[PDB]
Amino acid sequence: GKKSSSSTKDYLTPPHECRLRDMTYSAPIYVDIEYTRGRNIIMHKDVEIGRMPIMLRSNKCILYDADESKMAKLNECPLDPGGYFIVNGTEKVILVQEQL
Amino acid sequence: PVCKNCHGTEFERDLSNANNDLVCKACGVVSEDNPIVSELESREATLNNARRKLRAVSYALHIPEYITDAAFQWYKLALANNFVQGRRSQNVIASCLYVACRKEKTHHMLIDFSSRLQVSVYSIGATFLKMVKKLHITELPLADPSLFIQHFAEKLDLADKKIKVVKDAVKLAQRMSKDWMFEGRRPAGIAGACILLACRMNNLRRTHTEIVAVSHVAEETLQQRLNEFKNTKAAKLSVQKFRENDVEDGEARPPSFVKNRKKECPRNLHLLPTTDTYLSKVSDDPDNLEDVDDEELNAHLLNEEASKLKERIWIGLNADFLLEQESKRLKQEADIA
Amino acid sequence: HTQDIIGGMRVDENGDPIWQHQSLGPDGLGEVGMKVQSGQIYINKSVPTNSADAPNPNNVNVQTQYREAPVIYRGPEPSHIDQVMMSVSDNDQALIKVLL
Amino acid sequence: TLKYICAECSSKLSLSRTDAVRCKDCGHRILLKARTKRLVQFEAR
Amino acid sequence: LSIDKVLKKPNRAMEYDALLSINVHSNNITSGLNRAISTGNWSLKRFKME
Amino acid sequence: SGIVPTLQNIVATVTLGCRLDLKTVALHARNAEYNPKRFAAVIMRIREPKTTALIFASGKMVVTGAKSEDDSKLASRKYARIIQKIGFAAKFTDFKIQNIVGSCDVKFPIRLEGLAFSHGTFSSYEPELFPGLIYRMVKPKIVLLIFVSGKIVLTGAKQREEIYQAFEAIYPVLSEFRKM
Amino acid sequence: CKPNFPIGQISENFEKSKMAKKAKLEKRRHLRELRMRARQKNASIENEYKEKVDENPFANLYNYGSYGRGSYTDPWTVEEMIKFYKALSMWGTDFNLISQLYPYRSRKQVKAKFVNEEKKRPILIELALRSKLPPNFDEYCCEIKKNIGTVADFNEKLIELQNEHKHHMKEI
DNA sequence: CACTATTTTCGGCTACTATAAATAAATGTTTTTTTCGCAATAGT
DNA sequence: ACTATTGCGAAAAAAACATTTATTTATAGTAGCCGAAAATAGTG
Ligand SMILES: [Zn+2]
Repeated sequence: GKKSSSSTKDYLTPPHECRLRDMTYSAPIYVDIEYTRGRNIIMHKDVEIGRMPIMLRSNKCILYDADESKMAKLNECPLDPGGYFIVNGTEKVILVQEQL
Repeated sequence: PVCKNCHGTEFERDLSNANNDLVCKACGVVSEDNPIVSELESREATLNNARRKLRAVSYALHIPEYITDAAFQWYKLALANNFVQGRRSQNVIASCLYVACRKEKTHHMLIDFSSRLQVSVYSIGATFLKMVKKLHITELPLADPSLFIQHFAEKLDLADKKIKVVKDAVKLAQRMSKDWMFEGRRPAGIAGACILLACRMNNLRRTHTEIVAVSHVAEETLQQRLNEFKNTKAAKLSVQKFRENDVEDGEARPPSFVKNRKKECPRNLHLLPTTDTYLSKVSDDPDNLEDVDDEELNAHLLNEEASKLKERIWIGLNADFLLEQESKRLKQEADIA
Repeated sequence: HTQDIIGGMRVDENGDPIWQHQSLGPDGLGEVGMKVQSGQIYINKSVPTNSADAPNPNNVNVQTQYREAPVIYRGPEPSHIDQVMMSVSDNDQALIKVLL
Repeated sequence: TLKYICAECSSKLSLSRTDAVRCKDCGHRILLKARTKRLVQFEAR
Repeated sequence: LSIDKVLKKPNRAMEYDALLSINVHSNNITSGLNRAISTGNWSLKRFKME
Repeated sequence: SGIVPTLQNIVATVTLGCRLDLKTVALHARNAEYNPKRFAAVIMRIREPKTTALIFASGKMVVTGAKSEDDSKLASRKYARIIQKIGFAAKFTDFKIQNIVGSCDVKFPIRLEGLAFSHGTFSSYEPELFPGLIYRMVKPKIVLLIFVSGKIVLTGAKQREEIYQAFEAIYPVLSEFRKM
Repeated sequence: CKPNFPIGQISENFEKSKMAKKAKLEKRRHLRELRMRARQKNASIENEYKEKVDENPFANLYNYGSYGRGSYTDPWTVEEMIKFYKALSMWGTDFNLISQLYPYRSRKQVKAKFVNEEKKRPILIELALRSKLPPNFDEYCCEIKKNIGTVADFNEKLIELQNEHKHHMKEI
């Protein structure tokens, strides 16, 4: 999600705006790393590696704890359950498996 | 294409009842029925290796695929035109895909290709002009700096009112386009200054260094630009105030002839000096050379007692012929054993 | 370096609309609010005929290469165009999505 | 005319062709075609 | 494998940095996840089950 | 205007029938400069006529630093006079000229991107690698470069006459779209 | 309101701009004192002993002036001029031995200083041609000042060392 | 209120690719291929 | 263990072939490092 410098929530695409452009509703992966450049060793913050597609109504999405006014501005249904991905357009969900 | 009765040239397909028969328009005879639908290796190994590498930097620079596949043909011909031999592998592909980036007129510069691989800009710039000259690419888009202003704002993380600061920046740049600076100057430089001037008037996000993380140009050569527009015309009008509504051209002063000044029928053929009269001045004696004699070049000669003295220091700075000697002596040893 | 163009409404006998072109609009995008029947192209899509030819680094004869490849509305019943939007994907690449 | 309108900027504008895909007054990049002025006909059953 | 190819060089052994080329492998965790979710078949290695 | 492009460097090579040894021409000279690890030949420099001499261990020799044309043949044969001290034949037969460079002044500021858009099929440039433009002219097979200051260096003449008809060719072609 | 540096509004996160810019001058400050001083499991242990530092993205920033040939030459002194003009007067023009005279100076910029003296003082180089004679006899001290470092007569001593070496081939 | 010290403020300078176009012996490497060695592996 | 059969691995090398060595014009353009000077602010 967020960086450590700005310490903001994030700036993120809306999910309904994402589902009309056939995009993957994702969130970036940030790590901090320490390594040996040379004569001195050096630690760097906020290295981006990739983008994590994250389910709706999770605490990392902007739909978490809305008041049908932000969600009015983000034109999502309040009665939607959530719990599904928006990879490249079509909305998919992982089923609950079982085994022995 | 030709009917059998009326020799009709146009054919219409009927999709109404899904027979999908093809009928000529004039007389109505069917043309067809029952449609039938469809339900070196080392040369290959080196391109499949190279297929990885031009795709490699496209992930880094956020290059969409229609540039990477378009530059693949430029590498395909330059391999065939014997351009790939001798040069380094990473240099011949980094010069390749920039040409496709220029045809798209993208925001990407050239200096970002040298960035990770830790060379100079004109290191891989040297192989670039050898590509366009040898492979005869005549047409090319100009390096338009107006693209760079729009891309700089996103990583500049400025205020939410970012559209007005670009619309003001481009009207500054269009006013500065009619001005007389960027003709031999740098497109990254002058586009690193006009967006610096527009953001100055509304916020203090100007810190002379945060834009250098974007534009990648020295803090002092952009300050030269901040002085350069001030002294031509109508800058003092808008130094302090004066909303961006004027339409003026002013005088024409490229800052090149001022320093030249501050320092200070066609032409007939039989008036310019010739060439073979200068060739025929002194005689062409092949072996003899005693017609250019003088007294200083005759005295241009060694010192006789310093012949041993000059070579003593010359052999005192010898370590090559020391190291060279056993290379010849091991050559004798390696020849026998 | 060739795009795809939306040229439309070829005309005949002092009028724009052919029987296939009463609902195709000025820009080649089907006009919002009117019905369509069998035939009656609603998005006109034109493709370059040099789809895989090698790039000759010149501009000598590029003026007439767009052959038509439209999408015909099939179906047995007349339907209406509700609205149409156009946008960009994650790469710089345009989209056309109409909802009948 | 009454050409392309934006989603939430909702600003009437006439895009010139093959030039941009975004709207003015906002960086939002989804825009709608407005309804024509042309008459249309219906029934009442 | 993208660093030891460089570390076997005499001249490029002092000034070399690693995370200048972190972005070349960055697009192998996005298109791996977005394929596994779009096409619902997860090909693993440690268990080898399909 | 009646301006003439002055000529700055004239280079020339001749053949030599005798093979050179680096010991006997460097260790008893005055401008002794030879680093075998750095450069495989001996240089020497004279204040008059301010030319520079360069040899080859195979025997051959090439001169540069000549301002005038007749002064090149003066300097090249004085370079042969030192080789007469050593027991070498030191002969010169063919005084070939292949490389004559000139500089000029025009003294009115021009645009260059205007002709780079019009005459772009045959001449072009890159701005961020080099400030000037690179001009091609295959009718005498001459290539050269222009600036934004007007002043145009006429580089690389294989023949001294070859540039003169090329010199006044481009200047009326350049003067168009004059600034105002 | 001149465009050069007024402090005038919010300027968010300006300190990382200020911290890196002020630290840049300290970077060249260590490189000045290096010049004047020249005038005069087990692998991880020393990796712990190395300097640990946090990276701020403004510090490592690169421009066109990066990763390129050349550096800033030390400007010449009048003390160097008298040892320059004396060897310039004895020999014709020999870059080789005078590079060793100035120990940390290289072959490249002493060639450029010959080019530097051409336009600057064009009359001193005309006397350099004309000065082909024994000068004011003070160079004999500078003759043996060249000969006091590693005192070994190379006309006679620097022969036997290859005679030692060429004997080794006849053994082997 | 006024000195003293300093942080700018401003060139000043010095370099430095370029460019072609020679000359040329290196002087690099590249691909392409071929050679040659060792370890890889498994059966002595 | 040790010797033999194997595949690759690394390196030659070949042929090419662009990349370096020293010239001279500048011209405008960066870019780095250095004072040169000048105002300004702490503090007497
Ligand atoms: Zn808008």
